[PDB]
Amino acid sequence: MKFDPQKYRELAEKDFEAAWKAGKEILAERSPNELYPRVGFSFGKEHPLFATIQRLREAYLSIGFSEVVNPLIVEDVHVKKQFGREALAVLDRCFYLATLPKPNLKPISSTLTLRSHMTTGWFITLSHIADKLPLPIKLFSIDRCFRREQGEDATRLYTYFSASCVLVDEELSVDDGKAVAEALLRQFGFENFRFRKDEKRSKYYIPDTQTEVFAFHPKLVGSSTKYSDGWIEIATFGIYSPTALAEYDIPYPVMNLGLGVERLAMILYGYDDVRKMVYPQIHGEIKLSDLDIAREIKVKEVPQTAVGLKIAQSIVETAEKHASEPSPCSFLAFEGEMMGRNVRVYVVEEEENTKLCGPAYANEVVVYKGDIYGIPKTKKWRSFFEEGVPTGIRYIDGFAYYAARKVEEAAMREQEEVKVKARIVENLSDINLYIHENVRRYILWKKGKIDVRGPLFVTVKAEIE
Amino acid sequence: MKFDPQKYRELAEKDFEAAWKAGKEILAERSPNELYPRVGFSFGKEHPLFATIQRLREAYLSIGFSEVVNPLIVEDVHVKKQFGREALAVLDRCFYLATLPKPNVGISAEKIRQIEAITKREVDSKPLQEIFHRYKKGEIDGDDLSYLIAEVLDVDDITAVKILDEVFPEFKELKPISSTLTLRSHMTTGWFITLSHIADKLPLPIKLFSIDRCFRREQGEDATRLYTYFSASCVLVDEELSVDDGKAVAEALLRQFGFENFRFRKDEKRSKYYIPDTQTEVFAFHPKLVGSSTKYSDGWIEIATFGIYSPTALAEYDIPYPVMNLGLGVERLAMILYGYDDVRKMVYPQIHGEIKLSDLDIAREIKVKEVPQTAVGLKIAQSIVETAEKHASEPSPCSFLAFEGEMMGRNVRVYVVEEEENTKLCGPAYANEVVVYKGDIYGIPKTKKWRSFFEEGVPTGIRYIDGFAYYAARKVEEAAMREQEEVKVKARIVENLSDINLYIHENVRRYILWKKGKIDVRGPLFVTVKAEIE
Amino acid sequence: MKFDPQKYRELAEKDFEAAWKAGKEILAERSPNELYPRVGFSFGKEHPLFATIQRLREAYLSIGFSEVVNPLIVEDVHVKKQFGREALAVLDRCFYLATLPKPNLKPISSTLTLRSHMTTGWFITLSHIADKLPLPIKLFSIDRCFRREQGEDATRLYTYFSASCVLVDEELSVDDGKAVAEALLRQFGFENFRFRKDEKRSKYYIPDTQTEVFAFHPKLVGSSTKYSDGWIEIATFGIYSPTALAEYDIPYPVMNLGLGVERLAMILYGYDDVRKMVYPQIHGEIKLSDLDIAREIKVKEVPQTAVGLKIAQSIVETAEKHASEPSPCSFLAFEGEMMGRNVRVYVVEEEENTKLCGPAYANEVVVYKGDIYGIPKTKKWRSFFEEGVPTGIRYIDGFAYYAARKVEEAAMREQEEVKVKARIVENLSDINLYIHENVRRYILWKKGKIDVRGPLFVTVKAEIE
RNA sequence: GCCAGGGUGGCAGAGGGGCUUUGCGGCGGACUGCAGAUCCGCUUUACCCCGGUUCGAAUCCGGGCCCUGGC
Repeated sequence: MKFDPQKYRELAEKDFEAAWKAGKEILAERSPNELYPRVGFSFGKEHPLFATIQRLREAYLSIGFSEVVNPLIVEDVHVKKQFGREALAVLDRCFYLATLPKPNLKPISSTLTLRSHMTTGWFITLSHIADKLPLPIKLFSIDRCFRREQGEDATRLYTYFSASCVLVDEELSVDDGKAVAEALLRQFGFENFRFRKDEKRSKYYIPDTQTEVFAFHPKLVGSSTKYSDGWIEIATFGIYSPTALAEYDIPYPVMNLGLGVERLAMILYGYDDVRKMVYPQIHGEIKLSDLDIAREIKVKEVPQTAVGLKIAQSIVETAEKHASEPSPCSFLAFEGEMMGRNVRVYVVEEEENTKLCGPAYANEVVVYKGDIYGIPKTKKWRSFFEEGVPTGIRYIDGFAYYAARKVEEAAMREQEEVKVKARIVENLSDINLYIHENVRRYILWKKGKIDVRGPLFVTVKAEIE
Repeated sequence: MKFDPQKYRELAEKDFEAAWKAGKEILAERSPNELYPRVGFSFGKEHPLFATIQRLREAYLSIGFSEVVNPLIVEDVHVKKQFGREALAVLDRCFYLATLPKPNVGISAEKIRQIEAITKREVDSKPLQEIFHRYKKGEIDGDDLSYLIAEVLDVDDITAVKILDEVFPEFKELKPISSTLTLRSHMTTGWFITLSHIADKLPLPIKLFSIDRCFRREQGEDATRLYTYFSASCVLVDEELSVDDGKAVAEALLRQFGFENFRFRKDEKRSKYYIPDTQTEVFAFHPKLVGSSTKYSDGWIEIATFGIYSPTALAEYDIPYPVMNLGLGVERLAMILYGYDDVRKMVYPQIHGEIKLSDLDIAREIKVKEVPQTAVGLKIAQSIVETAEKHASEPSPCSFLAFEGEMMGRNVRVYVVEEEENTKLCGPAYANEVVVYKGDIYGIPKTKKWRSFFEEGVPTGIRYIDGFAYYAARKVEEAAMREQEEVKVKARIVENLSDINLYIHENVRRYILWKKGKIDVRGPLFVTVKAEIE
Repeated sequence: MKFDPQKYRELAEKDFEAAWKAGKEILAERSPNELYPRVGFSFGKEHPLFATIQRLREAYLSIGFSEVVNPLIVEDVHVKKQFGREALAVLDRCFYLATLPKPNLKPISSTLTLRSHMTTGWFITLSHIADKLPLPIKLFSIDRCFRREQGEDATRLYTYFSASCVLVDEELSVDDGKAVAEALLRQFGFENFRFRKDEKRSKYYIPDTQTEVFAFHPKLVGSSTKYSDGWIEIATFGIYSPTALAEYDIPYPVMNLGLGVERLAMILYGYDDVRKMVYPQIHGEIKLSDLDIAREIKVKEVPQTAVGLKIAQSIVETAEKHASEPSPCSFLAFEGEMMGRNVRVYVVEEEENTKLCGPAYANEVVVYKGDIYGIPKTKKWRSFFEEGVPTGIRYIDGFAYYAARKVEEAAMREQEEVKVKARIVENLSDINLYIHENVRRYILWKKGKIDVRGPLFVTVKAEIE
């Protein structure tokens, strides 16, 4: 609450310590569902694929390449100009575009295709500048490509991102490609590199320049994979063939290096399955932290008056010191007024030979590894309390709040007495607690469990006058 | 090299394979020092501290706080308006700003000055008692290129610097004089000031942050603490606030840095600028810390602290609303994120001897000293290695024509030979390769004995004969200039890189020494090359 | 509200158009203060100084320099080692550190100082590596420095940021410094550069290498300053003198370039005064957009029942079609029930020879240039309505809501009739609208004005039974 | 912060009022040697800082730091 500086100013002139202690007066008195962890801030989380793409942009810029957007939709003649004879074979892996013929049904294929690698687009782009800009020209682009690889999914996806670059200069060799790979890859934590000639020898690359790049990453040593030794194939490059360059009037050699983004991201963020990584929602990988679930556990009925609160608070108070006493037995917890009349609240047990409260009255609700537990703070359960996240709500706590608001309803109901007792807890409900239907569906989906049980056996009585 | 597009188009349209194969002509033939890993690209690295700060900026922004710059230099009265009597304990941990006073070329040093022969060094000029009085008025540092360059003649500080020393030992006396100005020991000292100008003129709630420097002495040591540090701080101003707002903020912030669980305890200090019982310490759990050798084996560490400003203190600046303040020590977070155990090594690696090159870096630094300056010379070298590889077992004596051709318009024939008898053309270590492994440079042969090195280190791709061959070719190449006719160069026992025509820049050599690394490049090369140039 | 897919599924199988139109049923019915622009999202805004610092880090990394942290607190002997004789003069501009002597008051100066430029720290840092790392060594650091320049503030501040770098190599010249400046500055939009020898010729730089850099920025041409021609002094560099390098055992020349951050930021974000830029709160530069202020304008009393709303809504409805009718005159606006009994709401005027509503009943509240206006939608005021931000709340709108909640209070009060009328509007209050005390203090501070006036003259009567 | 043993050259490790180890390492040179060695020459006379004792202290005494077996 807002306060007056003068008061505290002079009030502190008289007695500092008193002024200081007086300060608690400005603090807000929070009710159940407004207490941590039930209250919190949220924020967006980025996706591993796009984070990686952004890291790659930075890395290329770090070594001098300028960004470009290459043609994505292209006439199949371009693949013909680039692969030569081997072109028919290549086009098999591509997708062609088809359009519905404007009915004055059946789509009609055109001669347009989606690029299968960035290269199809690089030649077009280079044709307009390779002879008009100072050398060397260093361009890069991280964008989508489409491929019909076998037409499966267990091995590959239809669309993927290629983090690609081209280097145009008068004198080039396979060494420029090795230098670029190391400089790019070192920025991602790779420490050692090995290169081997790629057996396929594609016709758009000068014979024997097509190289496969292997890099070593410590993060992968001891990995539950064949990448256990730390090495993995991560990119490929080659020097474009004059046969292809010539079909675009490019007169200089061109070093092209391409790296598959999905694989890098998997390594950086620890994924084993590409699809689980880029499409987690679609592949049931949703996930909430224990702290998240704990925040969703709320008190259903809460006292609506400042009086109600201090009542539930008192109910709890006396049960924390007389849950032992033999029954029958009775105690007065609260005495005062609300809504216009005084009231007396009693914590009791009518049954013979037993204790006031059940042995589980002090059990606390705590989340651990996706499960919700109702347990006692015993050495037996320590690990749950220290590594999970306790709600700070006990069995009585949840009940008292219900009790209070219940007499509070009697007061406004014109009654004069109310009976509210609790016996055996079987779920969150029995303890005046709930979670939104979506979180419940979540926990089932994740095959989690809710174990909130126990002998509460606690009764409260009150008489309003 | 460049090529002709039209030519390639027309040859490719008819005979594709021929054109494709011919493409190799446009590639560059690289000399030894132009080959990977000897050539490379570089890039700058980020310092862990500043990296963390930028991430913290992004994290505070993502949760709705706006950036601010708070006062850093402040009168110590603010620590008093904020702590009350406890202030003295605080100020004893702070630094005060002291400054140097101006010297007096009068009164103090003039009654006993004009009572003696002032200056002799002839520069005479009229009494600049004024141009020297203005020094008690308003001056600076570069003002020296004034009362000299445009006074008693003499451009710049040629005689300006020295005229001072041997004429007025008065400047050499000066001693700094403290003031009441202090350097904030935590962001809080400055938040109050900043908040006094807006807590009541901006829409509530007000969410501001600042990640900046603070200063705080500690036992006068470095291994016990640092004099300056960064605090990633924030303030929340609203009508209703409780410790829960501090918790919610700590979690929303820390969760973005990989922490997953939090615990809060009351701070025994119970500092006066905070409402009693609100000063909380925050402990967080981070995976990277579990199983760690550190004192945080279980993954828990105290990462921040927060509280709610005492209305007693808010009043001193006329702030009418409660405010929550959370501070995070940046250095510690950086250590966790980038894996460091010692603050000092983390932020001051260069000064604390923590410099490092990777094996790959060292390999790149191993170059070939002597290299043929001719395209034919390179061919000559290539052929030497070639014939040396073909007839390395031929019993002694023996001889082989390695290369026959023209160089400088003077026919040449180079031979690989072995004079001595009872041995072979090439020594046993002729095919040894130079490889960098765990900081050392080794001259070794590919033997099951050294798999580890060739597999986990970085091969330079250069062998004893390769290095020697380049040396030789350059030699004959030189003779072919001295108008010579017969050249002979030999290699016997190898002691170091030098004996292989290999070298490393002097800084790299020192790095290796400093890191207690070694260079073991030895072995029996015993290879000879003879040339006849006409 | 949550709905059932099956219903809409089959319901759409019967008649799509009907299903579609039925969709409006799931939308939320928003009450006054929950309507745009009264509801919104916020987000953090970064400060120009720190944004610039971050752009500078990127720019240095873009050209190959690695980040470093240099010593900030230093023994004054280092300035002595670096400036030689000219050192006494330099120390005058520095700050020394003093500590309170632990009383078993008066601070005692030590021999420690704060660096006045990054250079004081570079030498220390370079001493440990210039002879142990491959050349060239390219380091940079953007951090704080302290200076007692004249001891004023109208010209300079005590602390500032230096965006600095060093380049260590065997062969260097003043040309390396020019190359670095252009590469760094081009990334900030500067297009042309001129260099002139700095007259001061500091002793830590090789004589005649200390250079001043001038750069041209189009953003500054036509600027209300002498920077009108587009040029401005933006940085300085030089090659460290062997005299100084030698005191640290550094055997190679070193190119050092430093650029003052505050000036760059001012240019990038358009500021004329350094202090107004880095300390806007302290120099009264707080600022809220019109849209922000509009959002803070809320309806004080709002009908608490769905019935109350449709009532206020109806009051408004009939006044929009009978504000003309001559008075005395009366109309029935609503008839139905709430809280347990039927009610009839009347919009009327008892006075003779006049109109039902005042001529200002339809005036709208709109914010423009920091001022709040109550005006009619007339060609005369068009520019205000098209360039400012209207609240969407008119004079009647604000009143009706009050009327409604007022009968709503009579219903629960057991009454049977209520009189609520409005005459002359003099402020936001008279129209059932308010703004939080801090926004009001804001508007006064910014010397803004509130002009909400006019003849409302509208009366409402109702009788609950 | 309270008990105790101590702080030596690049690394290692003896010793103990002035002369004084030593080993590794390293650097320069020599060697008819076909494998990772041989011989000669080599330092910055090394023992934290402030006082005290003394003709003289690294070695004796007091204090300030720094490492360790301890609460």
